[PDB]
Amino acid sequence: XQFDLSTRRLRC
Amino acid sequence: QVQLKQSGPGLVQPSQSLSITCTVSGFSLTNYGVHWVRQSPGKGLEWLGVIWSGGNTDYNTPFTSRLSINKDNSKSQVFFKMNSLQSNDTAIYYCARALTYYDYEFAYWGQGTLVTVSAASTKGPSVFPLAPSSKSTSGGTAALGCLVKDYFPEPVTVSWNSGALTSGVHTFPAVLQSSGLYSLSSVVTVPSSSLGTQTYICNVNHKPSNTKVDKRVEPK
Amino acid sequence: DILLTQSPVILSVSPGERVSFSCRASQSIGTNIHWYQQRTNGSPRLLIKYASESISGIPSRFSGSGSGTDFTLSINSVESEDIADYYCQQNNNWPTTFGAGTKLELKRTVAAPSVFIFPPSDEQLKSGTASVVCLLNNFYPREAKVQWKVDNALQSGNSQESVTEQDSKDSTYSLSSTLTLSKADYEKHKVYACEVTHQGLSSPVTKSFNRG
Ligand SMILES: *[C@@H]1O[C@H](CO)[C@@H](O)[C@H](O)[C@H]1NC(C)=O
Repeated sequence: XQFDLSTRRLRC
Repeated sequence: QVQLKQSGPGLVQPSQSLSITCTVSGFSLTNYGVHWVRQSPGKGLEWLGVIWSGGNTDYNTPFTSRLSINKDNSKSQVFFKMNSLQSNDTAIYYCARALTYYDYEFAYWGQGTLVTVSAASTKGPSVFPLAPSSKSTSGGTAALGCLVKDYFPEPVTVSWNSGALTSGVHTFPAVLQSSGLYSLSSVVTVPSSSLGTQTYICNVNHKPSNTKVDKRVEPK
Repeated sequence: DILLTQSPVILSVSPGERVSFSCRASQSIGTNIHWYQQRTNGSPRLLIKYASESISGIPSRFSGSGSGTDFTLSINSVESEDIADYYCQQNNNWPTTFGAGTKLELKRTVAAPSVFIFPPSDEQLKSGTASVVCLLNNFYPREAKVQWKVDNALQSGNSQESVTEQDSKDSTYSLSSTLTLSKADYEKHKVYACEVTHQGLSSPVTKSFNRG
């Protein structure tokens, strides 16, 4: 998965 | 209580250096070591290093050559500095404290500092109102918001009525436009009957460019 | 370094149900593992230390177990507030390392979106750019279609979508679709329409306005 710097959440 | 407050987010040019200050309270730097952890889209959570209560430092091996951590015990501040930044160094940087003085279980964290490494320039956002109307009012519920457009880099904080209005608020994740600048909307749903008596203001703060804007949103 | 593998990547459950997170190590690390939670726009929050030891301020529904190379974080009854990512960390070997994380999604009943449309502000038009915003509020599930039509002409490529993370209270999503066009083009057209398709809608919902 890729970490999102904007939401501080994982984006799959 | 125990708190770790970090310095604000900002832009760093390629091959330049990054500086972050971690101010702590609720404990003494003479009693506890402070760790530094970063979180990037590519490598996720990554432990960088630590400055111990005695003054000794340990750096993760791939960072030993370009990392330095210092502190001022009296001022309760810890200083993070990393040289020769490159694009994949774009990440959120945290300072943290463990439960015991020697361990690595991080019970307390700073709020994080989003550091963006790019060659571009910092630009403040323009803020435009998303006015409530009939086209946005159904069943006694009206929707309104703010368009936060054309800024760089992330992040931007949006609040409503100086923090007094939180329920019904949706601040959408920013999207990158073809220009290379970010844009987002923040919306909130409210009773339409309050539109005549209540003032609705979105508080926009783009820290990297020191741009603070309060936008009043009215029906048209 | 010690490689930590978290499985699976995504995890979707329903409220009240029990859920388990897996963290496997490349070699034995005893019980030297810690667990963290990351809510939207938050920093990590220490949930469990040393495989099973509990943490002050952390709800009783969080527990952990395992030793050697196979570890498990559990939530016996999931709440909507539990929507987050979950990371494991080892510290048996230097340097301490983290797993890649597991995303916890919650299921809920279908909710049709409320659809609102916002014409561009006169303030924005003073700049030479027009943004038309279409809001899809509080819906489940995430999948939705937004179609833009300007004077009955299908728009394509000139709009951008953004979806919020799942709401920690009611487990819904909200979506924004922003059609962007020049001030010149915006003034050369009249009807701007946003058509929404969703599972909770028995019929597509169209929100529109006439410029002026
Ligand atoms: C970025 O690129 C460097 C080489 O310049 C590579 O060693 C490293 O793995 C990358 N960093 C991250 C955190 O993605």
